[PDB]
Amino acid sequence: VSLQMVTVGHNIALIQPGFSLMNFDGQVFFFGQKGWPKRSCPTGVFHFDIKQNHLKLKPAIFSKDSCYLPPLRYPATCSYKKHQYIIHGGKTPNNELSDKIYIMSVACKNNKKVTFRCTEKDLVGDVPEPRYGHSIDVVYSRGKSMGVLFGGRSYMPSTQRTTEKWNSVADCLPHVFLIDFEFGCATSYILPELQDGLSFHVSIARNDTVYILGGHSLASNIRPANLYRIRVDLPLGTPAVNCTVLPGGISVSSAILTQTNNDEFVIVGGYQLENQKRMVCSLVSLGDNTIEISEMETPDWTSDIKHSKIWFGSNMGNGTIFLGIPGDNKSEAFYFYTLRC
Amino acid sequence: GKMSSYAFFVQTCREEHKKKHPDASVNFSEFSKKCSERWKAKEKGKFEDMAKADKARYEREMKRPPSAFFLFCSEYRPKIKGEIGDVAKKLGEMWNNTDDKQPYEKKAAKLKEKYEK
Amino acid sequence: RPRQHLLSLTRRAQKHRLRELKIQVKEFADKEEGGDVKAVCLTLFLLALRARNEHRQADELEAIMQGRGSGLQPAVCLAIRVNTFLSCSQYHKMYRTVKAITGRQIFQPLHALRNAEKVLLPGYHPFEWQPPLKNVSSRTDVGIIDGLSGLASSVDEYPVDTIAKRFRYDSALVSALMDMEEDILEGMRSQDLDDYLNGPFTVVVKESCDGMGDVSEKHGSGPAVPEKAVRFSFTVMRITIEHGSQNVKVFEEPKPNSELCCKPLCLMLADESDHETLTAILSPLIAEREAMKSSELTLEMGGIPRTFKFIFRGTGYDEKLVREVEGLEASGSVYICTLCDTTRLEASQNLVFHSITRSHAENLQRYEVWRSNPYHESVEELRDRVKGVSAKPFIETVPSIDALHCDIGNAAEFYKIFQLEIGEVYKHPNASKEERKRWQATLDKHLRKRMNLKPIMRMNGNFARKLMTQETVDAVCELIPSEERHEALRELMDLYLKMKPVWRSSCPAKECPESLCQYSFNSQRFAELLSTKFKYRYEGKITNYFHKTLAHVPEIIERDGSIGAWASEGNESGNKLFRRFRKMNARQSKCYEMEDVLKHHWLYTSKYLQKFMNAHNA
DNA sequence: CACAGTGATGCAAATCAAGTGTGAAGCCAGACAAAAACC
DNA sequence: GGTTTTTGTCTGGCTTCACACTTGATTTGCATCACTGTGTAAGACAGGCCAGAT
DNA sequence: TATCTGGCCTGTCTTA
Ligand SMILES: [K+]
Ligand SMILES: [Mn+2]
Ligand SMILES: [Mn+2]
Ligand SMILES: [Zn+2]
Repeated sequence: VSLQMVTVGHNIALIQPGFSLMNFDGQVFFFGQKGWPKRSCPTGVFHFDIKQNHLKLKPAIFSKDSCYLPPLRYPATCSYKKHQYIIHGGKTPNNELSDKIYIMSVACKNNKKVTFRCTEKDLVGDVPEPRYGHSIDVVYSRGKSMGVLFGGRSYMPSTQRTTEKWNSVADCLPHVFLIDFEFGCATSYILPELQDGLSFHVSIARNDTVYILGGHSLASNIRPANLYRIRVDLPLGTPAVNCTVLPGGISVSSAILTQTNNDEFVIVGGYQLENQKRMVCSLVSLGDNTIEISEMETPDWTSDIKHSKIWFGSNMGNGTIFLGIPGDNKSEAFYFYTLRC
Repeated sequence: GKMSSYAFFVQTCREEHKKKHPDASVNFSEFSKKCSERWKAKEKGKFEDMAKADKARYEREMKRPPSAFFLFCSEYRPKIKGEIGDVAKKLGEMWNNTDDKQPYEKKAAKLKEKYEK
Repeated sequence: RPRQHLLSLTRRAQKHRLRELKIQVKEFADKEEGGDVKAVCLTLFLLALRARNEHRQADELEAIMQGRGSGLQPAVCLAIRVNTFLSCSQYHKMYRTVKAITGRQIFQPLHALRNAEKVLLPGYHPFEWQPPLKNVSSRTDVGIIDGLSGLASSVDEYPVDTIAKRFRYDSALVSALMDMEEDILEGMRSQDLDDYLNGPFTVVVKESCDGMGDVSEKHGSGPAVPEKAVRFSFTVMRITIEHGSQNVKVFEEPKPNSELCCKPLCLMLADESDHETLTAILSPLIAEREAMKSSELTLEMGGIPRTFKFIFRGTGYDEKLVREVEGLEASGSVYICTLCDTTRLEASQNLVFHSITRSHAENLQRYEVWRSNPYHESVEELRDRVKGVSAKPFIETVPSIDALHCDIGNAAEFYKIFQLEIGEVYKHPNASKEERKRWQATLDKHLRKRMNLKPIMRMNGNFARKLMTQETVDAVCELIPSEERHEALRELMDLYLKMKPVWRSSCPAKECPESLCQYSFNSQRFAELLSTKFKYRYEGKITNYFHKTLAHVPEIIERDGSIGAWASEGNESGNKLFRRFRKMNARQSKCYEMEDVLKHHWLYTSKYLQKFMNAHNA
């Protein structure tokens, strides 16, 4: 794993904590700009390409049939297999939480310029309340597709919310949500194994299972060292969800996850304590029925990273992470790195 | 003070007058007249020598309504009189030895709003 | 032994020198005055004094024979502190030094003034809302509240880089009303109404918001805050009571743009341009305000419960901030008005005939139209359709014009015309940057010689006030050869000076009725002058504020009665108090600077405290 | 080893307020006499 | 020394005033905290570069 | 031909 400094172009200011990257055929794109989209780029979506350690963010345009989604910080993002991306929840530039869900798909790719389609998916049934810091993944069981959504945060409900603590947040109820994109319905499952609320965890999806790693529980204020397996069964009848705790779980909140090879992923970054960043890195090996978490060699972090209080980033996709730490202030607000694997 | 010869003269004359006339209150403006006529060479020498002894003496000389405790002690004052610094000592001891002071404090609680307004 | 001076001697000694005149005085008193030696000497002395123009001693001796004690009530000391700008730390020096020389405690010590403050600050008087306010607490002892309003700050969240303190909107209003009680009573009286009358009052409130730059950051531990502030203030503008089928102007603010009545409500160290933190902090304030639109505040004034309804007018916003909080594009855009859907090119061709169409309500619709794109349109077409409204508003402002910034922007334009009239651009179209630099230097030197104006970097209220005169046009004509264009400038400035009083005065109807009457006529000729004798600058373009000034001034004036009093200039003047109070009236530390300034800025706006300073002028 | 603040806090020191009768200080009266500065 | 002005003393009783202790509650005095601003543009010096002088 | 000084430029260093 080799760490590399990155330079940025004139619109470096867009990149903020809570931003997202999406991968379409090796070309990376960027979403969640700081502030509302400006006339320089009305969609808020950018072609995000790093060439020789210099990152240029270039505007991308939408299709005629597209929604113009607001920039969203900390949404639940997911990849769907014909390739498309799911965005659920998140905060808007106005600090509102969106209950909507958007679908990002490549509409056209003429002369290496990409037009996107942003379509809003309506959702009925037990729709999850508006949230951020939560996971969403797609499972496959018996030739069927189903979306799973767990954890996160929201503001108090309208009955108890008061202006004096207007911004107070609380963990969502830890109900697993099955969400069928084909029909637009959502089903909520309460499980005994999932007692506490959890946000800023990592989610790994293989076949009919999703593993839940780390996270932070607001009420307890603990970063539990637990791992949860969630298996979903898709028979001809109503699906069933079974959860199992599996010891040997990492303790990390806000970690970033990338896929190095099929069935192996790396987990880097995030926090072990409010004041203690997680400098170690973990390797996950998946078995059809087993999950393996292994300590790996820590990277050659620079002294900036080591002493920074905060860092943030997302996965670029080709087993390479894009990292950010708060920089000097008069210069540019953030210092960016790329860590490859 | 230090006393002149004439002043010793006047003091001795006042002593004489008091011993001769016990039930008698002297007038000041007439007594200074008669003493001044008596003073106006041998009689005076006794007083003259007395004055220097007094000079030696000079040399030697150089070397809002009230607290509930207030409502309680005002009433208990008559019984102690029957029995100031001493009265207050007794009042404080008995008040300290005493639900006992709840009524005096309720009266003070009524009076506190009246002071405020 | 030369006679000493009579004042040096001992009592016994002065007795012997005056025993001759003493007996002579006891006669006069028994013969002429009933043997009152006291009262005959008291009067002889007092009269001796005023004989020597020494009235002060005599007047003091009088007060000490009357024996009345001299001492200021704490609230009156507070007013002298708050209004003369003394710090507690300085006022304590004054107090202490007076009490040590006089021997009397004229001024009160600080703990009492600090208690006197309690009445004048939010959270002291009790009130209630019928119906109860939605999403607001009903506690009434809420004073200074943390401005982040429980904003999540754990290291996983979005990074919190501001410090902010505020008052709860209602709790604040209540405190303002109770500050105004005496002025509300006496305002009924002079209207021949019943003091105790309690009907449905109506409080019109001016809302103002601005950013500051160049707010230095303190050393010390804390958030690494930005070097900018934001202020939300309100001014109580008028209160009318409904008595019959008539609305009676019980109160109207005499000085609507004074720092003295712009009341502080929210101070934050943050950048207005940082939308994420701006909405985070102000959204709780807008919620409280939304709630008060649908309730009536019952509150106890002078014994008798009164009811107040509230109308909120957000007008102390510069165009930059308006556009920011109402989802509109930035001022560069083709969509140049925040009051209409006109385009920059359109405003250049028509100039005058446009009506007010945008509104906080309309904008909210159009964002949703933007976001959803219901006619599956292209982005050009989509933007055309929503007329530039491509972000979600979050603050309701009146569609108006701010006079201060209007006055500024206009003068700044004239300053440019002056330059381009010096270079004869009306005749020679192209000119090097170097050639234009000297046009500005020429005009700059001359404004100094003829008008005593030094050059300034960015345009000024007073500079504008002084540049936009006809005397200045005289100055500028000395630099332009063609008197055909002296005539054009002179007219353009005449029209402007006919127009300006309409949108700057408090009551144009009363104060320049003929200027108000002719506005549609004068603004047409101005527009036509720009379109003919000033083609070189105004063909195909016009400035945001020329448009606002030429197209929307009369409509606004009939909707509202004034423009000049809803202007931001009162709040901008408040910024000046911010800088001073942060230096010289606050604990000098990152976790106290905001609240100390918030509180002490509120006192400085208290009419009750201000009244004590007009007591000389009974 | 710069230095005079910047306001709120909170703990220590002062003040208050009542009961009544002690002594101490200053004072008055006429007359004369110490001291202490000036020819 | 003679002379002139400051300070007394002698006495009985007149007034005014501080003091005398205690108790609980107010009201003042005072030190404490971590941080403020006033210190603020241009000249000296070296080293590379290349066209016109030696 | 084969050097060669002087301006010219940039860039750091010292105090404000
Ligand atoms: K002013
Ligand atoms: Mn502004
Ligand atoms: Mn401003
Ligand atoms: Zn317009």
